[PDB]
This record gives sequence, structure tokens and C-alpha cells, in this order.
Amino acid sequence: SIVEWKPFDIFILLAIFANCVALAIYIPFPEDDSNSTNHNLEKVEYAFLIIFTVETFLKIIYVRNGWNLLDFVIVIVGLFSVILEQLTDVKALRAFRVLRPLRLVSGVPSLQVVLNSIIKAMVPLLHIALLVLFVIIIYAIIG
Amino acid sequence: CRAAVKSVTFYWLVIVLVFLNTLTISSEHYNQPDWLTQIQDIANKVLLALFTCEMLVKMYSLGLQAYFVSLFNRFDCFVVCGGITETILVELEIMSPLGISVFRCVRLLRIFKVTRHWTSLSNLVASLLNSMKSIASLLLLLFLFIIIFSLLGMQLFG
Amino acid sequence: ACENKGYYYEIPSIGAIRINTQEYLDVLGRPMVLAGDKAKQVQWTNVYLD
Amino acid sequence: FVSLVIFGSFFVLNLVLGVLSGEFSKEREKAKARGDFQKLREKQQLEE
Amino acid sequence: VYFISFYMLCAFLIINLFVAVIMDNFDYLTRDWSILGPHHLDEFKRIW
Amino acid sequence: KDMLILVDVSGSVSGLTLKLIRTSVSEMLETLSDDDFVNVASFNSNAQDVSCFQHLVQANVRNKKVLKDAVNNITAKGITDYKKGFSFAFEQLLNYNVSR
Amino acid sequence: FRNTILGYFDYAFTAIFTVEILLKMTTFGNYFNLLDMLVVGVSLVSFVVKILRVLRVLRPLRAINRAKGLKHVVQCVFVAIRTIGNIMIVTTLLQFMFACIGVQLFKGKFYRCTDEAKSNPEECRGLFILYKDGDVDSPVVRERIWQNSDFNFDNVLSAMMALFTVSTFEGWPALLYKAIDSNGENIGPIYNHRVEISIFFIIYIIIVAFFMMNIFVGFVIV
Amino acid sequence: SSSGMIVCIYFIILFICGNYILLNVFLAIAVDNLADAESLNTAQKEEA
Amino acid sequence: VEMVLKVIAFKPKGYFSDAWNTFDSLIVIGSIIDVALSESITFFRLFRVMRLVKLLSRGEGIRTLLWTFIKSFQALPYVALLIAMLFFIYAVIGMQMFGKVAMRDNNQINRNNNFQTFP
Ligand SMILES: CCCCc1oc2ccccc2c1C(=O)c1cc(I)c(OCCN(CC)CC)c(I)c1
Ligand SMILES: *[C@@H]1O[C@H](CO)[C@@H](O[C@@H]2O[C@H](CO)[C@@H](O)[C@H](O)[C@H]2NC(C)=O)[C@H](O)[C@H]1NC(C)=O
Ligand SMILES: [Ca+2]
Repeated sequence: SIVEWKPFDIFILLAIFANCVALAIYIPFPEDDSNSTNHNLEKVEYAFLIIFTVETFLKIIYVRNGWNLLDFVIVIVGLFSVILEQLTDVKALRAFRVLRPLRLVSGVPSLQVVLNSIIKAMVPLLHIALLVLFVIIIYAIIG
Repeated sequence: CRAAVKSVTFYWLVIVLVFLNTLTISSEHYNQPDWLTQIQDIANKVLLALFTCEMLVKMYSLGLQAYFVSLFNRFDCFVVCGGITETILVELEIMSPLGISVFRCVRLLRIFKVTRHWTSLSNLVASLLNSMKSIASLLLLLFLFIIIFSLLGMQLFG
Repeated sequence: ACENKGYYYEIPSIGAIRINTQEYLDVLGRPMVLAGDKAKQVQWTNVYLD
Repeated sequence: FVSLVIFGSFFVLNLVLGVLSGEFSKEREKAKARGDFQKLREKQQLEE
Repeated sequence: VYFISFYMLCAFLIINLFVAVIMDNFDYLTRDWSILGPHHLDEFKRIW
Repeated sequence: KDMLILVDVSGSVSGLTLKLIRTSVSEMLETLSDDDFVNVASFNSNAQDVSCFQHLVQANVRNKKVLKDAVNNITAKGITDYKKGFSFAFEQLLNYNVSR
Repeated sequence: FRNTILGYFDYAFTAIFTVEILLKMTTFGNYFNLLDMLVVGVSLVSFVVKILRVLRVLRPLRAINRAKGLKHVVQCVFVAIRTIGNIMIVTTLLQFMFACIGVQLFKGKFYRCTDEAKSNPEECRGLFILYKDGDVDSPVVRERIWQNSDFNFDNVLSAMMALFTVSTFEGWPALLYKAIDSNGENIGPIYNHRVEISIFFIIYIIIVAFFMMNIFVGFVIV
Repeated sequence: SSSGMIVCIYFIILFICGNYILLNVFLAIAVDNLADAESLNTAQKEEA
Repeated sequence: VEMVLKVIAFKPKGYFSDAWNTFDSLIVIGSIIDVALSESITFFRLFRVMRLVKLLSRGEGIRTLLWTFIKSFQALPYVALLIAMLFFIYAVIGMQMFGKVAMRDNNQINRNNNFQTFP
């Protein structure tokens, strides 16, 4: 934990960016089709998952922070998906790896604070949202 | 030594020059006559020569160091170097098929030389240039949101 | 196609189906034209309605 | 439908903008106490 | 000309109406309930 | 000729480009006569015949109807395997068991 | 029948309004009064005629002077217009520059043939067989014409109009996917030829509609 | 038919939660740096 | 039943004193009319849905917002007049100019979208 101050956070940020770009370069083919690039990206995702679960296990030795909870949730979801694929809907659970770019904001306090300000700005708009919902319900009933 | 270059006559001359450049650029259209094209190249060469001469005259009467301090002079240097590079590449042993259209957009930006004298709208420009860190932060957050939802849509409806 | 004495055809829509599915007879006719006089014999078709 | 368009969005769009414009202007009065505008003015007043 | 001018004029007038309505209630939109509000007066009247 | 039609029934051809192939194959069979022998096969990670013929047939009116009906029943699913598809096609042209 | 009945009415108001003008002038013997006489004056010329009939729509424009609130709100609108003009000039200049760039990019490249099989005007001639709804068993003969896009970038004015329609967020995906397929000067489209050309449209939208149109409303609010 | 319509909430969220951020990122720049410009203009006018 | 129960303990004279109290007053007779006409008809069938907003707007952040925005709209009835004048002028000009374009079922100027009449 003494040496993990500067390089560990930078390495995790780089890993998140690499996972994001690997997800970007994936081509979803219709009707279970594939190519060689997807086959390589499967192993790339395997390695990224291994790194992520290693980091999650190491960081404990956690749950109070929401971002750490999100990281734990996505890591165990990836483990669940991998175990199910290996021991087997099958790829329907694959959509939970899109949250990897989301945790990049945690590492970016700037983006984070901006995110916190934007989220906190939504409190006054809840009454307007309720009014919109009521108007929608009334008009739907009339229709 | 420097009174003539700062005269109102010089200002009006550079304004008419930039108007001529804008008219030359904004006169291209589909199936344009060949003679119109000939006038366009003639005007491009003549105005490039005139602007280079004006820049050289200014450099010998105002000072080289005072230019790069302000962001206007360096941009003008970039524009004139791009224009002379465009002309030499066009008339050299290189065809440059796609680069002809790109280089026109480089020389199209001469209207900034006359919009810089506003001094009334420059407050907004200064404020938005000083808030660049915040602007980049919000733009990056929006881009990240777009990227996340694009990946989710790729997974769902791919 | 090039490495196997063949031809490459593109069929982007329905309108190109009819023309591109008959052009392969140009490639198959190459050995016949080079034969010359020996590849000139009258052939009679099956009975068909005019 | 015409009434739905007027009330559903035009009225709501005004209400949404009014709150955010007020909230954003409410941040202007909060940030003025610290003196963020003074820093911009101080930086600008030395340029001329 | 008809359609472009109509679109521009209608957009300008619509945002003019929206901003007039917004500025007519700027006191409420920047109420800052953390210090005071008319709801206290309404509660006092109800208790009366 | 001894035409042997290889059809890609992999996943990527589902949709407009599947019915384009089905129409293209049907129009291709219209250029064959009783002196030409034809068969149709499809490959998607595995190569197989689209019909009951299993080898080249005389491509007369009865046989061409069977291939046309069989090629209209194909569906797109799986991955693409060109090595397994051309091996099937090349081997069917070296049969010599039957009339060709 | 209805037009004639309303035609008889139009005589009555002109008689009343002419009477109003004379008596008002008699006791008063600015440009608001010029408009009052202009509306009545053009009617007396009546009773090309289409231009005059269109111009007679100025009837309710002179109710502004008769109401203090209407006049006040009109003057407020004019004052708001006057202060804005610095933003309009910058937006117009940027839109003109973007129109010039679009002219340089997609000059004449938006042409296409009636059937998606002929890629140049030299062979986009004559008749062709069209298959209705994509069915091969329902053909119909149609003429093929080398057509041009309704919103193109052929000249500067066309580019300005197309970019205005884009900035209104109406039909902009169609223009985007027409420009993506833009192949060459006088040839037909190619499916997803240059997807990277979408950067032009994205940058233009972000700069103008998202940014400089929100500055418009923000400065009005300020 | 079937449960294929539950996926429509993807576009509802992408629209409502996308326009909300779009209306907070491009309006903050036009309300913060634009109000300061007028305040900067007023301060500059004081010295002028 | 609840209207009469409220009236008995509240007296008819004071029933109209409260704005929300009168809202329930005019709805129930519509309810007791359509129950007879079931076995014109859709009027009170539609108008009975208003009870939701009537008894669900009794908040303190939404009701005040609606009331103050309606008050602002009433305080500025001349910008709306300007918008109406613009719409009127442009509609008359469009009727005079593009009013003679034929309505075709495969075009943008169709039976539902045309310049043939002022509405
Ligand atoms: C009173 C007549 C002048 C109105 C006017 O002139 C302009 C010059 C340059 C830029 C904008 C204007 C302008 C507008 O008022 C105007 C134009 C548009 I386009 C516009 O945007 C309409 C659609 N919008 C969301 C779909 C895109 C940003 C708005 I809001 C206001
Ligand atoms: C017919 O083709 C087959 C392969 O398609 C040839 O191979 C033989 O097949 C027959 C039974 O089908 C058997 O004799 C053997 O299994 C195969 N090998 C040999 C060496 O015979 C076959 O030679 C071809 N000709 C005949 C007459 O069967
Ligand atoms: Ca494939």
C-alpha cells in the first residue's frame, strides 16, 4: 500500500481506457456470426477481467463508497458471466461491461465533481418531472 | 517609418483585400465556367503576393518580437505559410487531388483579421477562452455519456 | 477469382441480379474463341415454344 | 393534440428552463461572495 | 423566404415570451428558501 | 459445364442480402440446360448440401425445381468457414461415381 | 357567394376609415399615421392585383398605435432585437464559412440516378424495370432520371439553405447519410463511402446549434 | 407483441437523461461566462 | 354519497367558498347522468377524469408553481397577442399565396395539411 500511491491509480486508469477502446473495436455481427478480431478480443476481455478481480481482491486488504460498490458489482458480474459461459441469455448478460467507462469518472475528480454538481442540480426539477408524469397519465387516460 | 502602415488608408486597403479574397473563395459553384476558374487562380496568386508583400513590409517596420505576443499575428503567419505551401504544391510536381479543397478552407479564415477589431464582443471571447478548463470538463462528461450509451446500444441492437 | 481463372461480380440490389448472373458466360467462352474454326459447329436445341 | 403540444412541452419547457436559469443565477449570487469575478476583473484590468 | 422568415420570427417571439414569463417570476425562481419564504406567512395566516 | 454453387449462409448475410442471394441463385439456375450438371451447397462453420441430391445432377426441369425450392428454405446463422466450404465444393467435383 | 358578401363588407370599412382619416387630419391639420393612410390608400386603388391583395394584410398592423400595451411590447421587442445583433453577425459569419467549406466538400456530389444501378449520367438514361416493394414477381417499367438532392451544396446559397435546415434539426440525418455516400464530382453514391465526413456535420451542429444558439437565449435572459 | 417493448425505455432514458445533460452543459457556458462578460463590461465602463 | 355527506356538515352556502370544493360539486351529477345514458355520452365520461389532478395537486411545491406561472401568464397577455398577430398575418399570406396548390395523398400538402382555409 506504500508504493500504490502514484502508479496504481494511473495503471487502473490506463486499464479502464484500454478496456473501453477494446469494447469500441468490437463488431457485433448478426445471427451469432464472428471473425478473428472478436476471437482475440474475447481473450483480451479475459485478461482484463483477471486484472480487475485481482485489483478488487487486493483493494480490500471497500463497500461504503458507491464507486467501489459499482466496481465490485461489475467484477462479480463478469465472473458470473465467465463461469456461466465456461460451464454451459448466455451473451445477454454481456451488457454489464459497458459500466467500465463509467468508473473512469471516479478516477477523475474533476469529471466527478462536475457530475456531482449536475446530479445535485436535478433536485428542483423533480416537481416538474412529477407534473409531466401526471399530465402524461391524464392524457393517456383521455386517449 | 510606421505612421503609414497604421493609417486608415492601410486599414481600408486590407479590408478591400480581404473582401476580394472572400469573394474569390465564395464564387465557386458546380459546373462553373472555365474563365471563372482562370480568374480565380489569377486572383489567388495576386492576393497571395500582395499579402506576402504586406506581411514583409509590416515585419520590417513594426518588430518581430511584438508579433508572437498576440495570438492574431501567429495565426496570420500560419495562414500565409499554408497559402504559399498550397500554391507551390499546386504548381509543383504534385497533383494533390483531395488537398485542393482542404487548403481553400485554410485561406478562408481571413475574415478574422477584420473581426478582431470588434472590441465590443471581445468580452465574451475572453471569458470563454479563460473558462476553457470548465468547458473541456463538461464537454468530456457529455462525450463519456455518449460513448457509454453508444456501447450499450451496440450490445442491445447490434 | 483472379488467382483461379475466374471473374468477380457485384450485386448490390435486385436490379443488378438479372444482368450479373449471365455475364459469367463471357469468361467460359474464352477457350472456345481461341480454338477458332474447330469451335464452329451447328448445335440444335431442345423443343421449346417460340 | 394541439392542447397536448402546448401544455405538454411548451409549458413544461418554460418551467424547466425557468428553474435551471434561476438555479444557475442562484449560483451566481453564491459565487459572488467569494469574489471569482474579481479575479477575472483583476486579470483583465492589467491587460489594457 | 416565407418559411425561413416565419421560422426565425416565430422562434424569436417564442423565446421572447418564455424569457418574459421567466423574468416575471424571478423572485420565486431565486427564492432561496434556506432563509425565508412566503410559506411561513401562509402558515402564520392559517394559524391565525 | 459442371457448376457447383457455394452459398454463404453465415450470420452476416441475414436480412436483405439473404433474399438477394436466394433470388440471385434462382436466376443463375435459369442459365443451365439438360447438358449441364449442377448442385447447390451452403457453408456456415460447416458445409452441407441444401437439397437431397448429395452430388451433381442433370439440371433438367424436375431437378432445377427441387434446387430452387430448397434454396428458398435456407436461413442465415453461424460463423463463416471458407476452408470448410471450398473443400466440400472441390471434393464434389472429383466424385466421378456418377454421370457428369 | 361568400367572397361577394365579404366584398360588400370591405366597402363599408373603407368608407368608415376614410371618414376617420379626414376628421383626424382636420383637427390635426407621425409615421404611424402614414401606415393608417397606407392601409386605406391601397384599398381605394382596388375596388397586378395579387400584389395589392397580399399587401392589404396590413390591416391589423395599425392596431399597435391604438393600444399602449401593444406599442410597449413592440418597442420592447425592437429593443431586444437591437441589442442582439452582435451575436447574429457572428452566427451568420460562421454559418457562411461553414457553407463555403461544404461547397468545397460536396460540390455536385449529391447527384444520383432513379435506379441504384447506374453510377453516372452517361448511362442513367432510358427506361428501367422497377420491382415494387422489392418483390421480384411484381415488376414495373419506370424512367430513370439523373436527379439532384433538394438540399445540396452546389453553390454558396444552396449550402447556406442546407445548413440552415440542418441547424433547425429537421431532416439532418438524411443530409448526413447523403454526404456520407458522396463519392465524386459527377458519379452516384457509394454505401458508407466516407463515414469520416460526418465530422463536418457534427462540428457544425455542436458549434452553431448547441453552442451559439444557447448563447443567444442566455444573453437574452441576462 | 411479447416482451420486446420493454426495450423502449432505453430510448426514453437516452432522450430524457441525454437532453438534461445537454441542457446543463451548453447552458452553463452561456449563463456563467456570459453574465460575467456583462459584469466585466460594466466594470470596464466604470473606468472608461 | 360523499357530496351530500360533505354538504350536510358544510352547508350549501359555504360550498362555493372554496375553489377546490366546487370542483367536486360539478362532477358527480355528470357521473349520475352517464350511468343512465349508458344503457353527448362521452362528455361527462371524459370530464370525470379531472378528479385526479383536482385532489392530487394539493401539494406545496407543484400547486404554487402552477399558480405563479399562470399568474405570470395572465400578467403578460400582450406577447401572446404578438404571437397571435404573427400567426394571423402569415396564415393570411399563405392562404393568398399557396392556397391554390392541390392536395395529393402522397405529398406534404395533403387533406390534413393545406392552406385552403384559415384554421
Ligand atoms: C426577429 C427576427 C430575427 C431572428 C433571428 O435572427 C438570427 C440570426 C442568426 C442566428 C439566429 C437568429 C434568430 C433567432 O431568433 C433563432 C434562430 C434559430 I435557427 C433558433 O433555433 C431553432 C431550433 N433549435 C432547436 C431545434 C436549434 C438550436 C432559435 I432558438 C432562434
Ligand atoms: C466412387 O467414389 C468413391 C468415393 O466417393 C470412391 O471411393 C471408394 O468408395 C467405395 C464405396 O463407396 C469403396 O470402394 C471404398 O470405400 C472407396 N475406396 C476405394 C479404393 O474403393 C470409389 O472408388 C468410386 N468408385 C466406385 C466404383 O465406387
Ligand atoms: Ca459471414
